[PDB]
Amino acid sequence: MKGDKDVIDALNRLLTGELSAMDQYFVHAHMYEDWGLNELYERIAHESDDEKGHAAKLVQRILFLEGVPNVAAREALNIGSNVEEMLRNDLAYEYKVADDLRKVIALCEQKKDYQTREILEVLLDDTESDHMYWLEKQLGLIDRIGLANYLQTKM
Amino acid sequence: MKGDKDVIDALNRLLTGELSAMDQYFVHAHMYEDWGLNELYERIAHESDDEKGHAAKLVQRILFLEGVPNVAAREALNIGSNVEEMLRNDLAYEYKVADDLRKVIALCEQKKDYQTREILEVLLDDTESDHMYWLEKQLGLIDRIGLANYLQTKM
Amino acid sequence: MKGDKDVIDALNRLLTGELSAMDQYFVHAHMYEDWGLNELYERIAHESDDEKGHAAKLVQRILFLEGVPNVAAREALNIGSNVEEMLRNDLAYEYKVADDLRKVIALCEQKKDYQTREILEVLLDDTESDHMYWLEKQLGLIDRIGLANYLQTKM
Amino acid sequence: MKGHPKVVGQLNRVLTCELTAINQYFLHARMFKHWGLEKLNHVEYKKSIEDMKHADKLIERVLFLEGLPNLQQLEKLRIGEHAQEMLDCDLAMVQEQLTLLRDAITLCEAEQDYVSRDLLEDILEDEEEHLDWLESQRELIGLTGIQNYLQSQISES
Amino acid sequence: MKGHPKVVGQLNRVLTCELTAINQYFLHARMFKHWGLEKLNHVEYKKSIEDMKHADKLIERVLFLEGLPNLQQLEKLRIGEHAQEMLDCDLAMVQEQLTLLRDAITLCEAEQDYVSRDLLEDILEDEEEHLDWLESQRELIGLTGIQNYLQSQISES
Amino acid sequence: MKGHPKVVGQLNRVLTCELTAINQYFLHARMFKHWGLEKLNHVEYKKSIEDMKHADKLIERVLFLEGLPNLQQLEKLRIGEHAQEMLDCDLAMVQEQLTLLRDAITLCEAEQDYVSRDLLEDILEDEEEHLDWLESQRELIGLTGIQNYLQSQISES
Amino acid sequence: MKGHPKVVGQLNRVLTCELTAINQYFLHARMFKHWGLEKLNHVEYKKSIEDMKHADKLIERVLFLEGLPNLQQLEKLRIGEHAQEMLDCDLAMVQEQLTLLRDAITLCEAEQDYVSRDLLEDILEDEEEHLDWLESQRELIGLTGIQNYLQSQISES
Ligand code: HEM
Ligand code: HEM
Ligand code: NA
Ligand code: NA
Repeated sequence: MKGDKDVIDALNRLLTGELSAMDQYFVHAHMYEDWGLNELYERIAHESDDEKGHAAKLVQRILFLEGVPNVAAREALNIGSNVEEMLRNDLAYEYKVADDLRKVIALCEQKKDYQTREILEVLLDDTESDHMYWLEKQLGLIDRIGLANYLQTKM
Repeated sequence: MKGDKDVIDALNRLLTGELSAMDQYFVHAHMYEDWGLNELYERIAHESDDEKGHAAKLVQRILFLEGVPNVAAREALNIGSNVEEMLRNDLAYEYKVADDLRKVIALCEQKKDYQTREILEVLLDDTESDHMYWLEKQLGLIDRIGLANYLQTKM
Repeated sequence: MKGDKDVIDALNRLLTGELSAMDQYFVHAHMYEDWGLNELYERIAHESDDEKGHAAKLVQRILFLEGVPNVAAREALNIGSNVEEMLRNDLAYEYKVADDLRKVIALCEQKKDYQTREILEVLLDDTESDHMYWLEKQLGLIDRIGLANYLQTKM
Repeated sequence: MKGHPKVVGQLNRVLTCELTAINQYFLHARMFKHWGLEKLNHVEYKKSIEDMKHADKLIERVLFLEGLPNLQQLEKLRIGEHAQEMLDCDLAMVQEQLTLLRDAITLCEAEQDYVSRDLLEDILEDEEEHLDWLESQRELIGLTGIQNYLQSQISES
Repeated sequence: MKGHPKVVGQLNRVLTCELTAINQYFLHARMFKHWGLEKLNHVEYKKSIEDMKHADKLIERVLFLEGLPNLQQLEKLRIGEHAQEMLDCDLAMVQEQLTLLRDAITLCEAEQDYVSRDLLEDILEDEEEHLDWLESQRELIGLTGIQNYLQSQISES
Repeated sequence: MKGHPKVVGQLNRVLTCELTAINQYFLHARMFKHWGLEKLNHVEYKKSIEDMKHADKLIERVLFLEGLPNLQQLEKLRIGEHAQEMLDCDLAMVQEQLTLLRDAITLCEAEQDYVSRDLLEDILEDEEEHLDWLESQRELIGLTGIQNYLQSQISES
Repeated sequence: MKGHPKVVGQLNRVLTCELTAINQYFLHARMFKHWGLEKLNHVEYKKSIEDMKHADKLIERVLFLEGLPNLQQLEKLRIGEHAQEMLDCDLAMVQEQLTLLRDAITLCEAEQDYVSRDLLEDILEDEEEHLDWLESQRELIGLTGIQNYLQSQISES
């Protein structure tokens, strides 16, 4: 079908976001593995895979709506140097993705594009209930047990 | 260990190449799926996954060599508009990756970095014996049976 | 039991028809196999086997009705030279068999020979719903995709 | 639960259109079977079964909302003569029915009928997956030709 | 095979009536489900599925006979308000449809269309088994009363 | 994630009402068990378990939104003396709670809280399936009588 | 069986306290889950399930004794802000509830209500096993420190 032009633009911005998330989670997972923190490596790598799944869904939706997916553009990556910084950068970036997803869900509701709305609602449900919540839990655990105890659990 | 500075630069250029390959194969697989050509979609998606595996190996090697992986930079993507053009763009880009891999293998041999040499030799073996060969076979089949017969086999 | 004389004559004519069908389907299946068209070979060979089953049922019915089955007589076979001609000859001959079966079913109804009626009704159901329909579908497919595409599916 | 009259009217209209879709899809599936195009048969039959489930859900929702399901009315059927025409008729009907579903979802939201809206959103995602499939088939006919495309439908699997 | 025009007309009329039966049986099954009478739901639903198979066979036969299946027309639906009225409407429709089937079988025999006749005889035996079931239900309502009869339909098995 | 204060207030009010529902449904299930009506026991118990899951999800959502779940407050319980009165009290509570859920879904949409809205829509579909069941039970009591209806609840399966 | 009014009053008071325990334990379990302390989640959740079974048994006993279970009243909840405070609040509630259970067992013995006493003795052994667990947790916090203790609760098994 012929999708709304604004809906395709917003879907393409969400795609740029998901692809940047994939890159950041990829390099962070491998920085965790380089440090022997295999549990964080595995968690962040699976989150990069989920970002790849979200990007696949967005690309499929943009192509179905007869748009041109933009997989070339990338947002600036915020790579941390230590575990707390990388977790806080992942959290900042999940917050930005959730905000942008909410804006696009509102737009899809105004533009009557309900099916894009539920695709983005599944994406927002993953962003909130899968990894924003996990990151907040991790930062709270660092606050409770300390960073050295927290990192000991991640090996 | 502390890797050679030139070897890390060359590994980072190979990483940029693998990441651009991933993006191009991703958008091409989804353009194939949008057209009902599910066999090409699946093949090109698995090749994007193999590019992700190669990029993971390169990032792990750059981090082990105490370098900073550059997952932010991306080369220009050459997206085709029809099946033959996308196959020819994938072939051109595999050729470029193989050339650049050979240059870096020569450099790793000069710099005594033998282990990077075998990592890149596995990458070059995949690039040649997994998808450059497949793309040449596909273009030869298009030449033999025609494009309409070739695309009929890809559904 | 002692069957009606006209019913046995009509059953014997149906037997001649089924035996000629068997011969024609046999030589056509083997002409299809000689040409590498194994799907037509297998289909037409199974239809020759079904004709043998029909002839067995007719012979059993003629013997039960205290008649003498005539397995010596044979109708003229119409052997085609190319695939379309053999399919059209099989269709012409199925049409003739169905017409003759309808005449004999009417006769069995007039002669109160109800059980011969249901034997011939099963035969007519096979003739129509098993291979006349298949032949009409095949000729329509030749008309839709062309003969070279149709024969490609039959290998 | 006593539902809004406007929501019940919209559900009854979506039901009329789902029943028309069932009939058209089954006629087309059996026209495809009659031509030996078995994979097209299978697709159109499973699509008619799917619109069958949709009509079932709409009837159950109209009954729960203390309305009267209207299974008597049907829309005009667009029956094609050949494969391309049948696929275009199916496309046109899916597009009309998607417009209808979007209007009904808007009205269900305006009336705070949120489970009616969830129902209609499932019907929308299904109808729009079939829209995707029909557009894929049209692109495949444009790519491989109609004779090559129809040859791929001879075998059901 | 080119079929007789009269036989194709009779098959199309039996098809109209089978489609009307599908619609009426499904509406009645879902009205029964809405009232919690689950075993009546199950019976009416499997009967609508059965008339669904019958309509499928009639469409395939009309197509094989090089006719045009008429899925557009439907007869008037008799939708009851309560269980007894719905069962009586189902009974009336089965009886009308059996008369129609007998006329069509007579005509199919007169035209030596014997596989059409076999098809219609299967439809006749099925419709007349459902006639038997409906008469059984009426006798059971007369025997145990409507309140006891409806209590036996609460649980589907 | 810091949620909107209005959305957290609405979720806390839906939570109060879900907890009241848990208590009323369990008291009614055990009053039914005490009378030997085992299938009514089973239904009311699984419904109390379901509202238990709903309250769990609302507590988790209020906690994720950095709010304080209010498990201390409960609404007034409507406990019936006999089966019909208990079913009517359950009906009244489901209807009030559905009105509340619709208001909360409207507010969640106005605040772009879309996962809160998805949560509340699942609770809405569940509560409105139980509304359907209660209306079915009332129709069954009207159809078969209260003595026949209660006889059907003696055995749990 | 018509039970003693004093025994039914004591059972209703133990029921109020068991319901308050259910609510407090579930809020604490979900506060623990929200912090990623999964093994503490699991313990507090199974304890809330256990007090759930206790409340079920008390409701069934009050109903058998021809009394009216009071599920409407709840006691004040002690909800802590951090793990140690939550464990201390749980401890205080277990201790109060054990004192209550002992008074009720004494009264049940004085009234020759021996199956009420057996019920309350099962509740007493369960509550006092959880008292043992809470005291173990406090000793473990004193032994390994709060940061080491909380680190042991991250993984549920
Ligand atoms: C031309 C008209 C129709 C035809 C030929 C038809 C045919 C069929 C067939 C063959 C089945 C599968 C039966 C089985 O294998 O057990 C089916 C399923 C079903 N039909 Fe229809 N049908 C028609 C119209 C309708 C209508 C109008 C409704 C409802 C308003 C309906 C409701 C259903 C349902 C609920 C199912 C079950 C779904 C399933 O198979 O899993 N059908 N239909
Ligand atoms: C009068 C108060 C309550 C009673 C008597 C009660 C009783 C029960 C019982 C007997 C079970 C099944 C236990 C088992 O067989 O393993 C259960 C399950 C459960 N309860 Fe409650 N409960 C009450 C309140 C609550 C509340 C307020 C919540 C949450 C806020 C809750 C959450 C749950 C959950 C999540 C389950 C698991 C669902 C399942 O059984 O599959 N309960 N309850
Ligand atoms: Na071809
Ligand atoms: Na009774």
